[PDB]
Amino acid sequence: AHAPGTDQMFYVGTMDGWYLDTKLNSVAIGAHWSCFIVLTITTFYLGYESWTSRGPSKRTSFYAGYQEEQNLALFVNFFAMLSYFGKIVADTLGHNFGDVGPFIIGFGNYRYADYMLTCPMLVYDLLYQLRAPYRVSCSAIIFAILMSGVLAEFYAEGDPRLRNGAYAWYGFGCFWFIFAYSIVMSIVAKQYSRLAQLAQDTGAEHSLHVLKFAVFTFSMLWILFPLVWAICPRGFGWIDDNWTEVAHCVCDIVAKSCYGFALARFRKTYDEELFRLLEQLGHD
Amino acid sequence: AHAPGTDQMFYVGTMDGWYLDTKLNSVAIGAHWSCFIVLTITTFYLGYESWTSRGPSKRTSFYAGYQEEQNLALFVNFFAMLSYFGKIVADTLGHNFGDVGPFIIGFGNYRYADYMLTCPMLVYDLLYQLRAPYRVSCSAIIFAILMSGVLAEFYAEGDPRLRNGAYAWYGFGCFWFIFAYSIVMSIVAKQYSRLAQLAQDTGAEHSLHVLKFAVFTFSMLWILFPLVWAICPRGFGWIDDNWTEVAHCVCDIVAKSCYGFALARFRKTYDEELFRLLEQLGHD
Amino acid sequence: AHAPGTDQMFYVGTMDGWYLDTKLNSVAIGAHWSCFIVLTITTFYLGYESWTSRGPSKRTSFYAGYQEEQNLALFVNFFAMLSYFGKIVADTLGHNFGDVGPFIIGFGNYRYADYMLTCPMLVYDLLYQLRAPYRVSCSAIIFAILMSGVLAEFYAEGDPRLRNGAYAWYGFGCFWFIFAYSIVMSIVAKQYSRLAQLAQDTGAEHSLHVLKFAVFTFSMLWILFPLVWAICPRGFGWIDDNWTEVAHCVCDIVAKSCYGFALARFRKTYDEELFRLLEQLGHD
Ligand SMILES: CCCCCCCC/C=C/CCCCCCCC(=O)OC[C@H](COP(=O)(O)OCCN)OC(=O)CCCCCCC/C=C/CCCCCCCC
Ligand SMILES: CCCCCCCC/C=C/CCCCCCCC(=O)OC[C@H](COP(=O)(O)OCCN)OC(=O)CCCCCCC/C=C/CCCCCCCC
Ligand SMILES: CCCCCCCC/C=C/CCCCCCCC(=O)OC[C@H](COP(=O)(O)OCCN)OC(=O)CCCCCCC/C=C/CCCCCCCC
Ligand SMILES: *C/C=C(C)/C=C/C=C(C)/C=C/C1=C(C)CCCC1(C)C
Ligand SMILES: *C/C=C(C)/C=C/C=C(C)/C=C/C1=C(C)CCCC1(C)C
Ligand SMILES: *C/C=C(C)/C=C/C=C(C)/C=C/C1=C(C)CCCC1(C)C
Repeated sequence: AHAPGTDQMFYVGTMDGWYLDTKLNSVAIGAHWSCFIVLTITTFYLGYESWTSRGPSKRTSFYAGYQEEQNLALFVNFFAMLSYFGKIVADTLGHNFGDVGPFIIGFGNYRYADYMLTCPMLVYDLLYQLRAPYRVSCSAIIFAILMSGVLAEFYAEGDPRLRNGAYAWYGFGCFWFIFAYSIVMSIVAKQYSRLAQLAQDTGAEHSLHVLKFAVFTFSMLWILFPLVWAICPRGFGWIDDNWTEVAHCVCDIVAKSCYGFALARFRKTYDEELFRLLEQLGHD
Repeated sequence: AHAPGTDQMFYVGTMDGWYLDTKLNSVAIGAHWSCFIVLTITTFYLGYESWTSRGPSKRTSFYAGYQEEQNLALFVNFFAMLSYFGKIVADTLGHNFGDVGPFIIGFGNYRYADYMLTCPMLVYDLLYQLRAPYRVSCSAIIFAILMSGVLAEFYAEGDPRLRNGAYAWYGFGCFWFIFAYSIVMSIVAKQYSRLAQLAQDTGAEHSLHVLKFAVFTFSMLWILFPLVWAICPRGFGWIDDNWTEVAHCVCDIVAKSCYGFALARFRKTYDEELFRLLEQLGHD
Repeated sequence: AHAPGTDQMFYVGTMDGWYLDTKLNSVAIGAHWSCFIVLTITTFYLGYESWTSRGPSKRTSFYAGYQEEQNLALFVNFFAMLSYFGKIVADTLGHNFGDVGPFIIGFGNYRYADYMLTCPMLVYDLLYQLRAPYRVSCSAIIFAILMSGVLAEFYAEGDPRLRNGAYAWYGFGCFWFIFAYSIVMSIVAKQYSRLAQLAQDTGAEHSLHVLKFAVFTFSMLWILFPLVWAICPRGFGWIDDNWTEVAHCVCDIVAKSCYGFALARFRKTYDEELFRLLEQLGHD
């Protein structure tokens, strides 16, 4: 695209950049391959869990087929796998894939466009395990934060005259992220405190450790993405574009595959009394 | 973009127009600033209402955290605020923002693309307060009407050879809007008649006035947008592009901030018997 | 759009191709007109059914207004009608409409972008009539399959250097479609077997034939779209672009209008005992 006063052309948001050669090296391609393999393995594992999912009473046959929120995490990983498959295809074809081509929500050709579909599901899935309030609200504010990140990505890669819009959108997203982070931390802490005080001398002591570790760790590790934005060339630039892909791949692996495996480990050890305590949680 | 037979270039739907200088004057920028400030204030007020929201019985602590439909209106305003923040950013950067750049649903860089996310929520939120039937259907038809408006906006700003497509899409949207308008008016009138005949000699006479005023006024004031389309340069052209932004800002302010404040005023005066009458409404 | 090493320009995903003259003949325009007329007639018929919809007991007045899943099929046809109206407009204006212009989900300017909104609703609506499990999962995997088809359409129409990406995306979609097809066939067969063994000596023998024919026929006829992709120029090329539009129009007519008419025929002959058997289906 052309801009007034400059002879340089900008390929962000155009199909002209879609036909350009790739700018990545072997490290980024290897990171994409590793992330795709991990996501595929986790997707198959969660699908096998969903197929052979007896309930907490181990009596219902297709428990996940009727209570489909249990499949929610699986959905995330599945879509994540899709968002990486195209990257692999681009890496095999050798054409440019970063912030170029059509804008589709749920596809990873833009930096935070793929996260729009999966992150609200991640937040709702995490808040459900404690029967926490304000679940759809957190999902909506996370969707807004990701949209702000996408607009910042658009502003950063275009005309240098409009570079300051990226900082404004980043500040907007960071303000609302700090708000949502504080709300989520408070709600999760309160719900876990009530669950711990409801399960005294019950026998669910072993099954509480996995749930606590999962919810606290994978709710605290959501601050890595703003830090990656800060240290990548969008911010200070302490790392280059090739190591930003590796950081993003590691972040997705930790945030999705490990979280799904932790939920799968928790689901095979809890039973009826912990389930009824969880039901009692979301009523007072 | 290039068109056959003409040397002129069209910037609608391209990133070339994103880098162009802004075409607005001080009046439109002031209108955008006023709308953004009003939406931000209303969003904070509704968020404070949602945090400190005791139920109709004034016993449940996080009532809005579990019955999250009460937060629905808040969501609208929040997203509306986002749709104006970018406008402010453009006004601060001085680049063109109208019908240019990427097409994202929920962002206001296109005329009716931001309304796609929030208007169905507005319609469902308004129909819920009377426990009215046909709620998702009205939301879907409003989404279709907004999509028709977006296509008309695409056709109007492009090649003059294709100008008549805007009129066709406007006629499609107006036909379905007249249908939906009649259906909504009939349903709301019937539901309010039943509510009025259910609350004889109950004491909810004062609390009924606010609900009646809110639902009737903010369901009747939805016809302003087609009239603005008719009088703007898309239609007869009695006003210019700079005064169309002011009209749109006033329309959003009235349709969203006043409606949210009216719901907040209604929610703090109704109590258990009006709530159980509302519950009885949506059963026969 | 420009590509390195070639002087040829590619109009896929650009507004430059939106202003080009149409490439269709009278056959494709007639097919579009016929499909639009059929979809409009079916939409009006289903809307009249929804308005005058007494329940299975023939006592509830606005049964479809409160149980709105019954309107789901109607929604599909309505949106399908929208996706064809624009085509008609293009055919009346004479400008190019295939894989050009803005990318909007739910609009038919791209080959499988309109199906994204309606196909998951079709799958959920079909699985609900048997109270089958795994309804949202099938809808999500169908959405992913349609996204893969859209990416294949993008790769096929662009630079010949990137032609092999279309085959990769087609293989991805076909793999997941075979998986989903097998799952849906197994679930539907099991649910219908249980329904048949629950209705012995009941009198619902006549009302079972319509439901069986509808579900089996319109779940089996979903394999036509991959075959059309195989035989069109995207694959072997046994037919041209003008006869691909006719095949797609016939496929939409059969998959949507006939299915909606079959559901309308089934709904006016079943009564309370079949409804309670259907309720008992989705519990064990
Ligand atoms: C502006 C964006 C804001 C986004 C806010 C929301 C973010 C995403 C929220 C995800 C919501 C959860 C999706 C899945 C819900 C599934 C609920 C469910 O199946 O529970 C079971 C429940 C009841 O059980 P029965 O079937 O009766 O079984 C009884 C016999 N044992 O089943 C149902 O009734 C299902 C009815 C449909 C529920 C609504 C599903 C809507 C899904 C929308 C898409 C979800 C992802 C959206 C992502 C948004 C990205 C922009
Ligand atoms: C093609 C587009 C058509 C659009 C049609 C729909 C337009 C938007 C409709 C908005 C639907 C309402 C969204 C919010 C629903 C929230 C429901 C809810 O929370 O009610 C509470 C309810 C039950 O209460 P419990 O949590 O058990 O508490 C018991 C202890 N007291 O909670 C739930 O079960 C929530 C389950 C998830 C509900 C589904 C939410 C899906 C939201 C989808 C996005 C909504 C906006 C979509 C905009 C569309 C723009 C294209
Ligand atoms: C990533 C994409 C994955 C897509 C996965 C989902 C695909 C689409 C699934 C469609 C879900 C069904 C949509 C319609 C649900 C309507 C449910 C309903 O109305 O049931 C009635 C039910 C209960 O009855 P009452 O009103 O109490 O009446 C009592 C007095 N008799 O009413 C409700 O509570 C409605 C609450 C809202 C339900 C949630 C609706 C959300 C709709 C989201 C959009 C649906 C299409 C999405 C298409 C996706 C394309 C990307
Ligand atoms: C699987 C992916 C996950 C959990 C992604 C989470 C992403 C975020 C929390 C992103 C946050 C952002 C901001 C707070 C500011 C603006 C830019 C973002 C998108 C990096
Ligand atoms: C907060 C915004 C609201 C309530 C917007 C409402 C908008 C409409 C009712 C728009 C209607 C249109 C038509 C009926 C015809 C075609 C164009 C539109 C988009 C102006
Ligand atoms: C009303 C429209 C319907 C029911 C459409 C159904 C479409 C499909 C089942 C499409 C499937 C595809 C594949 C399996 C592979 C890749 C390309 C598609 C989109 C043709």
